[PDB]
Amino acid sequence: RTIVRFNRPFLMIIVDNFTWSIFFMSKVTNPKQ
Amino acid sequence: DRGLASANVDFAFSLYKQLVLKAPDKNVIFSPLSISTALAFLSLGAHNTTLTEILKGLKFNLTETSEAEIHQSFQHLLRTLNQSSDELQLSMGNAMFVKEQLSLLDRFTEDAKRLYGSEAFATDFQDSAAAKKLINDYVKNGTRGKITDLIKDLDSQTMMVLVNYIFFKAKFEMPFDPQDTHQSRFYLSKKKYVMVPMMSLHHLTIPYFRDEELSCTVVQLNGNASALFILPDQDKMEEVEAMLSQETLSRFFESLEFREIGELYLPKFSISRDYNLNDILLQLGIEEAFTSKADLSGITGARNLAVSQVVHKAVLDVFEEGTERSAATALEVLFQ
Ligand SMILES: [Cl-]
Ligand code: NI
Repeated sequence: RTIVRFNRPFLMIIVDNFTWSIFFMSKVTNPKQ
Repeated sequence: DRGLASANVDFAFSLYKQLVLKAPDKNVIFSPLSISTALAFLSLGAHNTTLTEILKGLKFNLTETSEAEIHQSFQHLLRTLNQSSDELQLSMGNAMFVKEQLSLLDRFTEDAKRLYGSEAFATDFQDSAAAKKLINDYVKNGTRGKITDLIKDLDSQTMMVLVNYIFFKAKFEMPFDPQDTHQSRFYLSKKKYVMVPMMSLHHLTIPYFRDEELSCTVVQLNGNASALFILPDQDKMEEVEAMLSQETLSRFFESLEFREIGELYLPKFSISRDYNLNDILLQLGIEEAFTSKADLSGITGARNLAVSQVVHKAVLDVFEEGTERSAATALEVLFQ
C-alpha cells in the first residue's frame, strides 16, 4: 500500500560493492530532453 | 583499501556537483570511473608535480594508498567490468592512439597493457578526419553503437589520445509490461510539467528506505554493483544534492529494507550529455598537466607532451526490460 512515483526530478547511481567506485551517475530533470 | 572508497566517492560527488554548477537544471549523465581511469592511465607516465596533482585530483591520498596500490585497484576493477550473463552485459576498454613515429618507453607500454588493458594504435593524426574516425569507431564498437562522435574536433598536431569506454546493460529483476506504459505528467517543477511515457508495475518487493529527514525515498531496482534510484519530494532535489556524501550514501545502504510496493511508476526515456572537462579538472587542481611545465616523461623519456583537451560523453536508456548505460573519455595530448 505504498506508492513510489518517479514523476519529478530524481537521481540514479551505480555503485561497486567492494570499491565504492561509482560507475555511472545521473540526474533526470526532464526525461523528454 | 577502505581509503580507496573514500577517494572514489569524493571524486564522483565532487565531479557531479561541478557538472551541475555549470547548468543547474539540465539532465546529467556521466561515468566517474571512466574519467578517473583515463586520468589514472595517464598518471602512469607522469612525474613530480604533474603526477601528484593528478592523483590528488582523483581524491587519492598518496600517504594512505601508494601509486602502485592505486594502479592495482584499477587493474582489478577493470577485469570485473568485462562480463556477460543472461542478466548483464558489461564491457570496459582502454586504448592509446599514438603518432606512428613517436617513441614510447617500454615500461610505459608494458604498464599500460598489464594494468589498464591498453594496446597502442599507430595513428596518422595529420590525416585528422581518418584519425577521428579511427577513435570514434573504437568507442562505437566498444559501446555497441551507443557513444558516437565522442571526438568532434581533433588538432592535427595531436601526439596521442588515451581513450576509455564503459558499457553496462542490465535486465530488470521484474520487467515492466509495455501494456502498462502510459503517458503521464512529469513535473519539471511544481507548476511546469510535460507528458512522458510512464512505465508501471504493481506489487513489487524491492529494497526500500524512506528518509523523512532528507525528504527523499530511495529504492533499488536491481551482480556485484548496486543501482540506487533516489526520489526527492518535489522541490527537494536541491536539498538532496546538498547532502550527497560518502556518509549519506553509506546511510542509504545501511537503511534499505525489503518492502512491498503497491505501485511503482518510472519513465521510459533516453538522455545523453557531452562535456569538455578542462575547466573542472583545473578547478580540481590538475593544472601542470595542461601547461608547458607538464611532466609526462614517463611516456616517452622526455618532457615533450602536455594535455590539451579532455572530453567525456555518456548515454542512459531506461525501458521496460531494463537499463543501458555507456560512456567514454578521451584525453588529447599535444607535443611540446
Ligand atoms: Cl546512472
Ligand atoms: Ni533517500
